[PDB]
Amino acid sequence: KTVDSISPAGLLTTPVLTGVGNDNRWNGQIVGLQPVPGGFSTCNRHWNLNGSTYGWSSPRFADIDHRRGSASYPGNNATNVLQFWYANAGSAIDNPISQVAPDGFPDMSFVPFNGPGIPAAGWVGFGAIWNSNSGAPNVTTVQAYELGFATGAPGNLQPTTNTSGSQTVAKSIYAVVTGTAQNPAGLFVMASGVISTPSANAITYTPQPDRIVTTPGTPAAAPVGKNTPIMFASVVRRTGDVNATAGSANGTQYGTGSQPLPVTIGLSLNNYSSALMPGQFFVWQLTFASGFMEIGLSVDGYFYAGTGASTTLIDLTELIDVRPVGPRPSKSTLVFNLGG
Amino acid sequence: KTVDSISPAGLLTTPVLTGVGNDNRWNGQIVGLQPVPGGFSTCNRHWNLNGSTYGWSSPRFADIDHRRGSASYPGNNATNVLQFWYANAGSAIDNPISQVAPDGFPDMSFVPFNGPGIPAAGWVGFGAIWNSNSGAPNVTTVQAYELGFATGAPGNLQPTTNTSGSQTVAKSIYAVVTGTAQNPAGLFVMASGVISTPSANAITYTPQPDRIVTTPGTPAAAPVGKNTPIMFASVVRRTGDVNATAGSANGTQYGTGSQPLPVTIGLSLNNYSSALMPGQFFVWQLTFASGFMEIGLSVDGYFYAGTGASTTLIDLTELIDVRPVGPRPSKSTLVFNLG
Repeated sequence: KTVDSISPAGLLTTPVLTGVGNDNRWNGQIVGLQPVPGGFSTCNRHWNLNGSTYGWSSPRFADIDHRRGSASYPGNNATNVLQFWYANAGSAIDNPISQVAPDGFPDMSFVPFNGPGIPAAGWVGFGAIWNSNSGAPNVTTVQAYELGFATGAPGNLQPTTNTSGSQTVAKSIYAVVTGTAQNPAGLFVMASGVISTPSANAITYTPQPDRIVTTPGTPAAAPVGKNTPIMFASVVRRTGDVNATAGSANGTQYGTGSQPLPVTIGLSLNNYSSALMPGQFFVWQLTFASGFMEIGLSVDGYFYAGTGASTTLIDLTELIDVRPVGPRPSKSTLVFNLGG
Repeated sequence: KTVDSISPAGLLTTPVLTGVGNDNRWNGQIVGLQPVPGGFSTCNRHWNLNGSTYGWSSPRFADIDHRRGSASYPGNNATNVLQFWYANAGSAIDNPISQVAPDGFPDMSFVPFNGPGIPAAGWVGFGAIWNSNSGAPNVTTVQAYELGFATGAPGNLQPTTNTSGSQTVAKSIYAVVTGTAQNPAGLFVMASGVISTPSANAITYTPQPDRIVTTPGTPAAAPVGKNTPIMFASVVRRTGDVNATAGSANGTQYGTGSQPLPVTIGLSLNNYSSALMPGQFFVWQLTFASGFMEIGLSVDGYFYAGTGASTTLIDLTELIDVRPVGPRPSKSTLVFNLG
């Protein structure tokens, strides 16, 4: 009957920002929005307004499991080494969405480090290596592993930007008493991750806009007018300091994803090809305790705020309620009557 | 709309059963419902019709962290041992809900084991040890640890049924070449969990109703008439076999939880004290490809189905849509028209 479509209004409600709500990279609670000027690209769990995506990783933090790929360890002695596993891009047969990666693989560029030094930034997760042919894993290798994308493995390792021509790498950061080198081998890494750090302090918000890998054919965020794109922050645990409660003893680490997961779940099923007229964005109205803000949502899944050329984190501590408004064009500047 | 709170027909819709929507113990898709004859009692992430919880563990799979608790190891040599951590039930000062357990600690009674033989079922997790006083975690000890509740540690370790008068315990299932013995020590365990199985063929759904720990003062699910309580299964990986896929090469392990997590997320905020008159349940109508089954939701937060005295797992593969019905009393028997 009549308009047999759904407006994109009820998926982003009041308790998505001051309560429950998680990111696309870690399953961390959203405490901030931080703008970036210049743009960024994310395509992992980023769903556009149609029923499609450009990437792997169905919206769920379950598991990373890969079966075929080569393993190695350096040194002539098979005692207290760093296990290094590699596969090429396009060998993931088990993933029904995209062949370029196993489901849940982090889309960051590998940093080249060697020796006993803990690497700065990155993506580490707890996991183990398992043999093929009705797999039972080896007992004497369970460790934290840093995964990512490289070129020229296992020799001169360089970070990669584009997924085409790249190869997925997985190097342990801690010592392990056994190292295998069998050609059929795989990984089993939990989906939720932490950030590896040399000492405490606070590196930067991770990722930076330039380190994020993109597949070919990805839509990029661009600042239109005085509006600029935002990125959702979450307080995540680190390896240099396990007790990273949001209090004293330096600023806690912030990890940033692209869009809220509730939005990814509620967008995946429905088609919104006519629900928002291109050239505009759908705008919500956040009301704090001492101000208010307008937040937009385009045809590509990106979120906009009219901060301009500022890189300051905006805290949803005093946020109370949101409210739908409708479509509004991109030439109109979203308001920035904040508490300051 | 400020008073006279709404009926809960919106928290359970059609994509919960055949799409997104996870469990309470594990983060997996709900592949079926299984009826337990006799009843059960889960009080970890359980919220009633009135908004209240009787227990710890806020509804989010984050991580498990503690600061106070002692670590020890057997053997005269500090090489290839099994670490042994314990703390008493009540030292969770940082927990703002209740003191009796740290946040995210599973409600599994401890299965006592000794030696290279891995235990039968349980809750293991990839984790590490860490020391207090601005201390980072130790590099050389990261392993899979099984967690639980014991009595009489570190001597004769016994499984525990009641949460009161107990102590939380954690020990490694594999070998690690180092052990620490400081009095202040703590865990860091990922919140997602798996089940350690020795031979791993068909086995048994975990946890059983005789293995779930309970806080004192819990409400207990009872079969009223022909309606039995049900409990939602999911596919969970095992330590013996990484490929725990729903296909060929052996039947799968079904990990079971009390109520779905979108239901707990939508019901941890709203209050439904006047929405449903007690003594009845809010019944829906699931429509499969060849039949229909009615599922009721009581005031305790439990789910009821009229399957009878059967332990057959009902597969949600052909389920299409869910239409709400509303309030219906406990004397009425739910239908079980199945193909």
